[PDB]
Amino acid sequence: AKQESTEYRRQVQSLTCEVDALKGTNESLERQMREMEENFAVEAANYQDTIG
Amino acid sequence: TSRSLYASSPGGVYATRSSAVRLRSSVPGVRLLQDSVDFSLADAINTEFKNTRTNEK
Amino acid sequence: YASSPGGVYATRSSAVRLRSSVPGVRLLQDSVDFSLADAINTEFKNTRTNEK
Amino acid sequence: THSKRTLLIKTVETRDGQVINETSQHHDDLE
Amino acid sequence: VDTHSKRTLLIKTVETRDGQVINETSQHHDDLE
Amino acid sequence: PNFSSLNLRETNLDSLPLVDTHSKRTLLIKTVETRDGQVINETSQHHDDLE
Amino acid sequence: PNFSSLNLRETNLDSLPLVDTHSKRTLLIKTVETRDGQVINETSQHHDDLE
Repeated sequence: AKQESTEYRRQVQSLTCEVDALKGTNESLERQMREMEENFAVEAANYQDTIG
Repeated sequence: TSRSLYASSPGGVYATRSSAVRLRSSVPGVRLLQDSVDFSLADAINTEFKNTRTNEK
Repeated sequence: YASSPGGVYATRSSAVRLRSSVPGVRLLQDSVDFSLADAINTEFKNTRTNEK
Repeated sequence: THSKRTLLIKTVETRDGQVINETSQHHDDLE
Repeated sequence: VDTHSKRTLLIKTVETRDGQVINETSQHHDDLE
Repeated sequence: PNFSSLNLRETNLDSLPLVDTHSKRTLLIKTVETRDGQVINETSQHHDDLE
Repeated sequence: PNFSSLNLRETNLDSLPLVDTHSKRTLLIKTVETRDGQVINETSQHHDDLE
């Protein structure tokens, strides 16, 4: 368990930061989905402003 | 001077045999039933939604 | 003279379908609207009602 | 004529999106 | 001649993923068709 | 008839017998490794695999 | 022109009851009855509830 702890502290901190990087990725993927909400909206409405 | 595309099978197309690796998956077969197995009475009726237009015209 | 090719090649592909022993194919069965076909059925009633 | 008074209701029945209900009801009315 | 009934293109995704909300869209276009 | 107007759409007919698609399929593989009649290991591996 | 009798139907708006989200709640009560650590019964009660 003392030998294990020398990798386990890195495995814990890497799997923490890889979860935390997936968590900053998931908030930023919902920002890509907001910017897709604006893209489907400008596609629908601003195209019909050009028809207007 | 009209002539147009009188050719059948655009791009040479027909349903050529595919046959792959012999995958033995079980598939429990949750059917989409198809009430449009030639709903066809409806497409003879698409021709009669238009024979009704032919008689009125 | 209208030589114009009204037939476009509706491009099919079927590369050789490997061992799909990966079970992760979720079912979805989403259909059909097609409310434009009931608008066209209403335009056939309207076109007959104009022809009347 | 009685022209295309198409009431297009985009009834998107949101129990999510790819499941699946883009009901573009084209009520092509002949007013 | 008559037309322009209001083509209300209320486009709405969501997209629940894995049992969690990962976006909640609710767009509101009215197309004057 | 002037044939149309149309509602053919799947307003809650889609929203099908699709569960997510996923049956909340909580595959709890409770591996009870017993030796000599005693439990020596109890590995309870959860999968929540899509269905 | 008494149309809207067609009405190209109304094969319908179909908020039909074809739902399983409505979730298929797989309550798998895996009752592992052990004696001394040996499995004697596994009463895996699949309550297969469609909500």
